Amino acid sequence: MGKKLSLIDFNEIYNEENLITRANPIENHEFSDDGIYSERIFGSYNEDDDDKDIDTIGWINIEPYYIINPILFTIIKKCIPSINKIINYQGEDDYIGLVKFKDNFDDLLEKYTDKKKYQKEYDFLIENHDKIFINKLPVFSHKLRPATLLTGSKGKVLAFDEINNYYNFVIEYINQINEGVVSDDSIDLLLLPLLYNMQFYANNILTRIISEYLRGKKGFLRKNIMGSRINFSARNVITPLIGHPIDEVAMPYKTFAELYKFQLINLISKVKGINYNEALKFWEKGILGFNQELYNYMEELITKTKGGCTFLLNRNPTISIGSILYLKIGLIKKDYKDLTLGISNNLLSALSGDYDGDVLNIIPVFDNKMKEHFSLLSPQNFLVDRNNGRFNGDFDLQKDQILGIFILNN
Amino acid sequence: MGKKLSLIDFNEIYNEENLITRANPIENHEFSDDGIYSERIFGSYNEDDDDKDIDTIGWINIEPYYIINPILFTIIKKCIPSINKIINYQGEDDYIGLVKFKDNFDDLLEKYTDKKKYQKEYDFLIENHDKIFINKLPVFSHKLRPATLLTGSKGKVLAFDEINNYYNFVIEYINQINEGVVSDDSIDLLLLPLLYNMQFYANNILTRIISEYLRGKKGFLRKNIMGSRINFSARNVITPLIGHPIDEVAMPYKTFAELYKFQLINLISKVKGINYNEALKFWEKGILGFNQELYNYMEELITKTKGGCTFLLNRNPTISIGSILYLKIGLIKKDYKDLTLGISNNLLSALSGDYDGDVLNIIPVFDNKMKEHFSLLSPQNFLVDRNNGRFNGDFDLQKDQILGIFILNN
Repeated sequence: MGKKLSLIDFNEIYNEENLITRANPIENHEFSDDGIYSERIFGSYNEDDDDKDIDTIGWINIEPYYIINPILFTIIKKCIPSINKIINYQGEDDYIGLVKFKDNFDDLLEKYTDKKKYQKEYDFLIENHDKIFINKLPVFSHKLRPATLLTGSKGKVLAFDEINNYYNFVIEYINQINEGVVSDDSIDLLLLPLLYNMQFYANNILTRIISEYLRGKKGFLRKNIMGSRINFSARNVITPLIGHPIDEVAMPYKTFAELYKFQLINLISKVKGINYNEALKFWEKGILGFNQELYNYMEELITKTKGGCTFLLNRNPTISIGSILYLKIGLIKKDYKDLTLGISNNLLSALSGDYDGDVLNIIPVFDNKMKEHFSLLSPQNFLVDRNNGRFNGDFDLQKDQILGIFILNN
Repeated sequence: MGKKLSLIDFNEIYNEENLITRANPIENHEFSDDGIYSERIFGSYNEDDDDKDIDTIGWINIEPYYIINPILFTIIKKCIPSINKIINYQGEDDYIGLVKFKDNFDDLLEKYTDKKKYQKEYDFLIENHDKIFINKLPVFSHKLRPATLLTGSKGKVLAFDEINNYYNFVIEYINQINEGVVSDDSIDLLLLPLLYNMQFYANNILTRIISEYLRGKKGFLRKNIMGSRINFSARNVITPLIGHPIDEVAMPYKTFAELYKFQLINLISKVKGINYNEALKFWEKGILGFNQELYNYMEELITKTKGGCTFLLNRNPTISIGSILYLKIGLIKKDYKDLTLGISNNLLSALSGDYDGDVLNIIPVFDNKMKEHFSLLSPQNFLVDRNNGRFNGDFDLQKDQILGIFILNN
């Protein structure tokens, strides 16, 4: 909640064009162009025609009246504990009201504060005095806050989150206040409570957005920091491979098909002169069982692609150099049942994994530029131990390999 | 907030006759008979036809769905921390739903308990199983929640308590769920959001009742304990009176007129055979300045009244026996400017007051029964010291009087 960050002066950024001064949720059986769910300023389902993003932000005007800034409310509350009582209208001045509070705020801040307890807050109030009172409160895009239509016994009804209720309530309260000319002549003293409710609703709007961050905005973003879910990824068991170079590997039929699907569909469309959807039908048929034709397209990709077909192999935990390795797909297996990645025994020591049923993550790299940059993680570059500069025994001959050379030479 | 008192089963008290199912306060330009602001069920103070006191309470039916008891929510929350999460849909049973929570409450309560901390709360929940779930919500009389009449340009202004805005909102949510009989086709239950917000709204309504108790409801009762504001009361400065008995005192013209205003008008109406409104006009003229005629009626009243014309004189602090004394109105002063009570010097010592310009409180007693009962506080009854049974020196001769008797005898 409480964060130290730059504040924004709403009045400068406020745009009169996207101003919601109409509180009506619907107008004459239609979504109001001036309503909260406005296609003109916020956008609609046809968002490509609109060219208006989620960033589109609506505005509401409280002029000629000012409210306490919702973000700055808590610090004022700590400085002035009686803020909740004082704002309501029912020392020298007590419980004067919101409009009266504005006129005497500077004196009141000195009047009811403990300097030692809240000096930093008081200094902040002096620093950002101009931003204490707000004339316009922003409303975020209706695309973020959906209103799903439902059928009702009396009539079709729109279900929507409470945030929309908070916004429309605020606009409803303000709309009547500005209209009255001869009503207001002496009513102005009981008009103040109406403004008070608006301030509380805006505070809940601020609190709800804080909860919105918890509900898959900040939680999802920090979950992404916890674990970014990458497409074009795979998990596979490792099996020993013999007779092929160390960097090259053998990949199962199913593994290659999914990761290089779009590359595979490109070739089938070009070779057979078919639509992309029709090419997908060929790929779907191949997924079910081994067919030589799709294997031929897969074999051509590994054979003829520039830089080869390469990927990154990581064994978690990724705590050591060589945990993630840049490798090449030498062969594609012709057994549908075989679902094990074939790796050289020399790679195993660097990865620190075992052929005990452990699974390694496969992340293919496509761009030739990206392929080159990740080639610094290749096994060939890791033949040199980085601390010593000597050859790394991790990539040296292992148990079975050493014995054969020993019998040969010794 | 830490209060223990008997709970109420709303179904037992539920009355279909006093049922508020209409959220619209006004119907066809008149107060709705079924509305929240209903003259039909609550009444109108002006017309005698209402015959209904504030004790009248309206009723609402929430069936076929139940809400958590508003008073017991905090007690349930301490036992079950997930109550807030569970009721809404977004541990193992996190966010199951209100209806699912209602069915599985016994399982959830056993699941979420503190063995040492919340054993007392758990036992209370066992005691009040029947009162946990609420099917009927009470609505208090519209007479208590005033609507101040004001003119508005858009429309005539309807004034409402902060709670009153919530009341019309609460009724709307349930109204829609019941209208549909077969409409939902079991495909999508959106009733939970409507019920969910309602629980908080009723809870805030309950908190408002706590604030309403703070707003001069129970506090005014405490104001009576702190100081009951007694009408038919007076305050006057004390000046010595000589030549009259200890029990008798001299009362100013204005003091007697106001205190005995209703007694005096009865005599004036009878003697002149005039209406009480016309008799009041004469009383107003006499109060403005001294007139012999009103003094004569007052003089007759003090002479001929049954039990005499008597009052209670208290000097605060009323911490001693004799601080409040039952006294008699012997004479009425004929000087309008003279506003000093004439008391015997012997009374002063018991009262503990002095003739220094301090004021003593006058509480007149009217009923003959009360006069006898309060006569136990008379000076003659207190001539006997209750501690010893001896004569009370407070009522004896004082400094100036002792000197004369001493010169006489010694």
